[PDB]
Amino acid sequence: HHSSGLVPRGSTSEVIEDEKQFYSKAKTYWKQIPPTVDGMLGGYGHISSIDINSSRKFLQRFLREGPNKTGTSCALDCGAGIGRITKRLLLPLFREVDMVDITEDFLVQAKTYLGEEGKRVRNYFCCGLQDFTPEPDSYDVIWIQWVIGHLTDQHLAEFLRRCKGSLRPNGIIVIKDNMAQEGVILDDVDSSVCRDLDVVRRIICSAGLSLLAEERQENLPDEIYHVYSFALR
Amino acid sequence: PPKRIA
Repeated sequence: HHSSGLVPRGSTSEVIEDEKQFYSKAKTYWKQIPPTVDGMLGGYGHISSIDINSSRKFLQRFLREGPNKTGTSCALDCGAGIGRITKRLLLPLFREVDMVDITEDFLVQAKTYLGEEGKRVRNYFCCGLQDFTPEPDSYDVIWIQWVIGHLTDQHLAEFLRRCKGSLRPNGIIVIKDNMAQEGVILDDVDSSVCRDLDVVRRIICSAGLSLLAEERQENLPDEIYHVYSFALR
Repeated sequence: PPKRIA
């Protein structure tokens, strides 16, 4: 397996006019956001617990049931920010956690935010996912939440292929993100895209990942995009 | 983040 995740090019978010600017505008945006839960959730800090509760139920099925249970030794939090998910979802379930995020200021704050259980965070990687290669055979769970909209379609596919090579036996990748009502929608404030369900499933499956589970998040505020979770390997 | 339907 090519360790770079290379695949042939398929479809494109033609809503992304200039790829270099799509990435540089997002990096600039996050560099000035406050390193707080409110900053991570764009004013939706009030749904953080609801989000984490659903994620926990979703993941526990893979850790607790079946003949080929997913292990609990190590997880990778992709686009981790200050560690909201690492603190409340991953550290309680996995012995060690690695974090990767493009924003230096958030990795620095994460040391404070995570408190004492943060001593179980092994590595704080500062990298864009489009440039990041997780170590082979290292993670039981790779968690990718509210960040796939920051990658081009091609870089998303290649990143997931690199992730596949990083999973331990029985490991899974989880994507949890906003889904557009139709097509692909660019947010020019934070420089990210929202894609519809069919588009996302096609990116995953056409990248050669196997979709294991798919679940819509319930009980969210009426006014926001639907949020879905996918398990893949 | 989660966000408002534009």
